[PDB]
Amino acid sequence: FYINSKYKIDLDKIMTKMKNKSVINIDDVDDEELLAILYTSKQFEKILKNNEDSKYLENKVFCSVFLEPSTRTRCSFDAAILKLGSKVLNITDMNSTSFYKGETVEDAFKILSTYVDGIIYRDPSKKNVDIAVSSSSKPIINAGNGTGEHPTQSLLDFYTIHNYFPFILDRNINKKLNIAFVGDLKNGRTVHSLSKLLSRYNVSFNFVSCKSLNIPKDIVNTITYNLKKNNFYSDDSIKYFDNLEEGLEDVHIIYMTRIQKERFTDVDEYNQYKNAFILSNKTLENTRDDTKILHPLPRVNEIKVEVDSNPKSVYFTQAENGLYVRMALLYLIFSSTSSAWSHPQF
Amino acid sequence: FYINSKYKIDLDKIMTKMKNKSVINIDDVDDEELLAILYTSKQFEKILKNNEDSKYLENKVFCSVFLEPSTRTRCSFDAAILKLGSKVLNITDMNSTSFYKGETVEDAFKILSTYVDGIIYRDPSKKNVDIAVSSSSKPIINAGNGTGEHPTQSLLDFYTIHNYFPFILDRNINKKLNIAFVGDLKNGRTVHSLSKLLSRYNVSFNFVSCKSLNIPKDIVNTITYNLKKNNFYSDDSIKYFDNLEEGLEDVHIIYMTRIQNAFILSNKTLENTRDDTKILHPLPRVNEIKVEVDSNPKSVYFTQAENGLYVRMALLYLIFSSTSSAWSHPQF
Amino acid sequence: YINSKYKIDLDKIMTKMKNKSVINIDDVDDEELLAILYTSKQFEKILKNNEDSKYLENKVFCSVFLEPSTRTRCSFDAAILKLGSKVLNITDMNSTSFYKGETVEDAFKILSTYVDGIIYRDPSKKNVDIAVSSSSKPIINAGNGTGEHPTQSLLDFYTIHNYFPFILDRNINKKLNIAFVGDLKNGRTVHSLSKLLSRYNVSFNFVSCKSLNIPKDIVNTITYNLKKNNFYSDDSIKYFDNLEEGLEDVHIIYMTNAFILSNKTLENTRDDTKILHPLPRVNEIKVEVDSNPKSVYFTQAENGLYVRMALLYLIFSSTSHPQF
Ligand SMILES: NCCCc1ccccc1
Ligand SMILES: NCCCc1ccccc1
Ligand SMILES: NCCCc1ccccc1
Ligand code: NA
Repeated sequence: FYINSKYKIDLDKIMTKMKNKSVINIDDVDDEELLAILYTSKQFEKILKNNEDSKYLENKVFCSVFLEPSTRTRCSFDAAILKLGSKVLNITDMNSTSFYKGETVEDAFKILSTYVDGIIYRDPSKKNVDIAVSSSSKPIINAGNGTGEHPTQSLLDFYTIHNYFPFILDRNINKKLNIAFVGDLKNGRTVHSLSKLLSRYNVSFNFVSCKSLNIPKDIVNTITYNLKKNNFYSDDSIKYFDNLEEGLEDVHIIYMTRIQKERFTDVDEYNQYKNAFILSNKTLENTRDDTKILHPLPRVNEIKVEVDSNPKSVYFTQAENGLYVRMALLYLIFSSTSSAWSHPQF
Repeated sequence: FYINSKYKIDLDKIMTKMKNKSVINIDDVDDEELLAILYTSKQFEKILKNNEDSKYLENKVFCSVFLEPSTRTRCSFDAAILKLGSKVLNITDMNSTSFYKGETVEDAFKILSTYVDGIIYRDPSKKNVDIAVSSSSKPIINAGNGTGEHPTQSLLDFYTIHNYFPFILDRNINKKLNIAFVGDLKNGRTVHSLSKLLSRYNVSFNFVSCKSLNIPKDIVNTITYNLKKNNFYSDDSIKYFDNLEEGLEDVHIIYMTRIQNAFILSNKTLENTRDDTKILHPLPRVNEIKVEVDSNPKSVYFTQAENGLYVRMALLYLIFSSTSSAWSHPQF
Repeated sequence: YINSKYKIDLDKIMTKMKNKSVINIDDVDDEELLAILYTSKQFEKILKNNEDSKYLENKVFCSVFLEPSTRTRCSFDAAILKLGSKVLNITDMNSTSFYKGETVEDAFKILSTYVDGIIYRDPSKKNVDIAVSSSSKPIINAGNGTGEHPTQSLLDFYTIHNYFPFILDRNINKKLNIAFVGDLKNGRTVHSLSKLLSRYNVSFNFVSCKSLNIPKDIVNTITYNLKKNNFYSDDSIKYFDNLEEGLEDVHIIYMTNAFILSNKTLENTRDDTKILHPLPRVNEIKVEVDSNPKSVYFTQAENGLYVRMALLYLIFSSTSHPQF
């Protein structure tokens, strides 16, 4: 097994280590696990795009527990399970209060855990996902909590970037990736998580925002510590801009965030913020020719429909890639055992 | 090697044309396709009634999107998918506003379309289903919208009628089917759709209604155009009545509707009908049909609802099958 | 096919259980209870050894839950899916909004044409019986407001039989002593289990604050059933208002404030005592007990998987049996 046809992947060895691992945080994924996820993820991409058998995990039964509406993420996990050939029982359209009708998180996960092979859990509370992990006799995949932990979003963001700039794996001092994060860097937690993971590689960061909504010093410290550990830190590593014109020069990746209306003092600030950072074909004319545009979605006005037609636009391929990356993670974690002949290979 | 009464079906040829067809409107189904749906539909009826292997479409993953409560139709589509051996992901008990959460229908179907092989979509908005079809990289089956497009209801209504009156396929000047539509002909959109399909054959129509609630001239014109194309139109093709005793004489089919005291079906009302008369109702009923009639052999509305399973299985098989061989098709 | 001592004709018992509807624990006779316990154990051992569990593929069920009972719903879904079958779900609706002015008769006459069987939970007693008379397919009652909950009763019994297998023997010399603690008036899981336990050689301690004691209705049924098997005595049914007396010489404690279970309260019970609770608990059992080896309430919940798989297998199969 090979990735970038350069890095050799012992999926037997890496699956033995990943067996029944719970994935709460992007920090629960090390270098060799990230390689295994990217290789396996690509095999699912190529098998599904060629209309081939995808049933690499058949005999499993999951429970999906979504205690807030996040239909896109929920359907993405259901599709991955179902396309792998396994089965799922769904708990949706409930919250914390209505689902845990008094009963403790501990008791609830101790019970449900005896019914199934694993649990997909989305809950705005960060408390609950950690209680779930300590009470469950089965692996949990965090599909998102209010600490901004969303490992599969982070994983799928990375897979998308690696697809166009495979050198980001190399940790080569001469092959640096430059990325701009645009919009609400304070509340865009998908930025926080992806930044942390990108930070493990040779990466420079443009943080494009309007003071009130800047990246937290929290995440800048983590980025800095991680670049220093790999001797990729310089005074050029992290740059700050309040405008696209400067923000978007010499970056391989533009990652747009949600600018939600509920986040300003009024609709005054909002429309003066939205339309400031709105992405046009005009805004993109002075970017690199190889620039790729990511957005975790849903996009509202952040990106005008005209950009969907620009070849540098890949946000929908990004969403699509979530299927392959969730299939890969499930296969690696829940596969009963490993022989080499069993593994997805196109 | 595939026949419906006496007409030979090239199911291979018809499936090549139907592959990844989106079915929004009854008019998306032509003669050859309607025959394929009726043959396939009958095969599933006979396979399920004899407790036989049903799994003619495994390996497929669907999304069902119901943005209004339509539990019976939803369960019917889920049962068809599951009994064919495929799998489905459900989005229900949400509305337009609460599901799209401000995001565009275009974006939503462009994404969901990448997760699955096909989408079942029910939405009161007619706008949304057509946007979904233009934005989706996969086939859509309309499970109902507020334009009164409901192709599988129309298809299942037709399968039920053909089951008792197979001559409706013959387009024989001497073998005419007479049907009475009773109740709210203005708002009963299942009448509108079925009329349009029946209209392609040798059929006479009794439209039995209130005053405020008669069939719209829109539908009468479509019936007339379609009868004229096959030279089955006469001044006796379309008749109007305000009462059952006249409404229900010499009609092979009675099709009752949701009439939200004068258009109530009794055993008494049915004494003046033909012996071979069959009674349809898309359901749910309230008082339009008295529980008495559920015991009358002419009553087939529950077999009709049952037939929804076989017809939705047939349509999913014909659209989503990833096949090459005649031998692989249901042939029990 | 044996339970060590009793030989089971699973072929013969499945022929009689085929397409049986299960509403009430009284719909299950001796032979059927044996088949459910044998089959239940086979699925326990197959799942604990990570073996193929797909003994009922090719079926499609509908699950209709018209009140929140998420644990019970998920338990049934897991059983169906682990058997290899499929299910279509109707949940997070109630009676009013589900039967949108349409009759239960029409609803079940239609839905029953779409699927091989129906799991139905509804607080109304009326509705489950209408559903059974109007359905062309078998119904499993997952709970109604008459306190009929056969699979809870079945799973309670399997749990007890697991530690005290002699409860099957109807041996005058091998008696099981059980204490039911808490709200015996409203705890309908007590009523149903009492009725089933009553068919065997069992003595009952009813521990409550009087206002909430077991209804005379249930005591009469316990007495009729003990008399039919000549296990009734003046010691068959005792009443207490306190644990220290309540919990002496009882093989089973079944929990449903002086009725709160501590490690302290458990010190003067038998060494073989096992603690059941249908769950969810609040304070009736302190988290400290969850660490006591007598504590088996979570194994009990777990056993609901094996027992619902067994019941679905026995009713909907068309037959090679689960073994080993
Ligand atoms: N909150 C928006 C949900 C719409 C959607 C569902 C599944 C996939 C893509 C979009
Ligand atoms: N709100 C009406 C639901 C009744 C019904 C459910 C499923 C199938 C047939 C009828
Ligand atoms: N009383 C809250 C229900 C929580 C639960 C869900 C599924 C399985 C077990 C418990
Ligand atoms: Na499902």
